[PDB]
Formats: sequence, structure tokens, C-alpha cells
Amino acid sequence: SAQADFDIPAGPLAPALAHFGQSAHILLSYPTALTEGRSTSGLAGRFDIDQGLAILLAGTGLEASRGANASYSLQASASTG
Amino acid sequence: DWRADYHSRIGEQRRLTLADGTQVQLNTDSALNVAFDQQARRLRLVRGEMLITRPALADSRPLWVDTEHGRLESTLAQFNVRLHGQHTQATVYQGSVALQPALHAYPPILLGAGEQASFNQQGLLARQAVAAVAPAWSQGMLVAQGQPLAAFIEDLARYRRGHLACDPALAGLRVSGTFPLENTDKIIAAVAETLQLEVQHFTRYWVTLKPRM
Repeated sequence: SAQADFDIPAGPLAPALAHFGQSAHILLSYPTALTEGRSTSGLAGRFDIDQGLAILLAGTGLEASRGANASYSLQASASTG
Repeated sequence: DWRADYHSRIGEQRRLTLADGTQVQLNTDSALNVAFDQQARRLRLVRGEMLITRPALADSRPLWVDTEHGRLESTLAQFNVRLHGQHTQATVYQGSVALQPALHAYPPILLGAGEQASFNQQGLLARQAVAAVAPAWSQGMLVAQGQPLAAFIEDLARYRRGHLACDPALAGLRVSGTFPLENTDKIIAAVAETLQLEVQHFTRYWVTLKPRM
């Protein structure tokens, strides 16, 4: 994907994702309940948008999702076994 | 002395630079009349929504934004003003703005940065903190943080010619996301997919979001 410069401080996850999707200028759409009451360590630096979103989501229990159109979503982290 | 009238079409954002160097961005379907005189730099927001940025730093006259509901007097401020049918909403990002409701102009209500307030001619209607540093529309985006679906689609419809609605059973569903304004059809489709809704679109200018059956 493309890259963007991010300067997102640590804090509650939901406002951080509002900031992320604006800094990346992306269509990001996901269920409100999924991100309520979670937190992020933030994201500061230049990153590919997909890698930056995964870093923002570290520790949250969520991962980024994408489909056939250029939009992004979020989902509970995939089981690995 | 300098005057001008401006308007933006549905779906249009416009950048103006006023005679003093103050920058104004007009959002969709907006109308602004400007009248500078010896007393004041007068902006009249007749319809819609605008962002004032880069205020002139050393003009001796105050900057006044008036709507039918009252006056916003700017002290070096960067701020958004949106006119609704029954109130005006101001959001301050830098500096401070004095709100003077038409029928209760004194004492002014001081809004500092990170504050948003709605008022009518009578006075304040709501007031809250905001973390935004600029309105999302001014960077070509809509941003929703748990916004009720009915209110989200009211906002999005401002950018489109046709009618956009949701079934009443859906009116409070919370919308979260960021949405580039470049393609509003994509916004509708993405929100409907996230909320597991059907998009009824039987005539070009009438779109209803409905429960999946």
C-alpha cells in the first residue's frame, strides 16, 4: 500500500482510529462496539498504511481487514490454530 | 470597503482568500456574503458551513461571523461554523471566539480551542470538548465516532443531490469510521456492509438503508 506520516499519541483506541483514518485518508469502517474501551500505544513515524494500522492495533485483540474494494475494516484477531 | 458574495454547489468545497488575507473554505451547498467596512470585517453565513483559517494577524478591525442566530467574534481564531435549520454550531481549533446570541448578546460566551458549541438566537444549546484540530470535511473526509446512523446520513446527504434515509429501526445504530468524500456511493456501501444492512435504491434520488431479511 501507500505510506503516510503518523503522529498518533497513546490513548483510547477509538479516537486514535479516527485520527489514523484521517492521516491515511482511507475509507475505514468497522463496528463501534468492536473498538469501544480499548487502548493503543499510538503510532509515530512513517509507515505503509497496512503496517501502521497493525502497529496501532498491537495489544488490542483486533487486526485490520480488507476485501475486494479499497476499503479497510477491523476484526477480532484471527485464531492461529 | 470591499464586498463579495460566494456560493458553493452541492458536493463542492471552495477556497476563498478575503481582501485582508484571511482564508475561508466553504463546504457543500453553502453561501457566504462578505462586507468589509471601517468598523469590522463582516462575514455573513447565509447557508451551510465554512472554516476560517490563517486569520489576518494585524488587522485593526474585528472579524465577525454572523448567522441568523448571532455573532461569532474572532480573536486570532481558526474555527468552523455550520448553520443548521434551528441553530448555529461553532467549533474552535486555535485561538478563541466570543459567541453573541442575537437575543442575548451580552455576556459573550467564550469558546477556546478544542471546544464546540451550538446556539440559537436565545442562547447556548449544547457545548462539548472536541479533539479534532481541523474539521474533517476540510481535508475531504467524514469522520464518525459512534455517530447515530440517522445523524450520519443526515450529514452525508448534504454532499449529494438525492434523498438518503434509514428505516427507523436503524436510527440509533452507531457508525464508526473515516470516509473520503471523493466517492459517496462507496461510503454508503461500506457503512451498509459494516452494519449488515440492505441498500434499497429503486429510484435514482431515493436511497433507504434497511434491515437485512
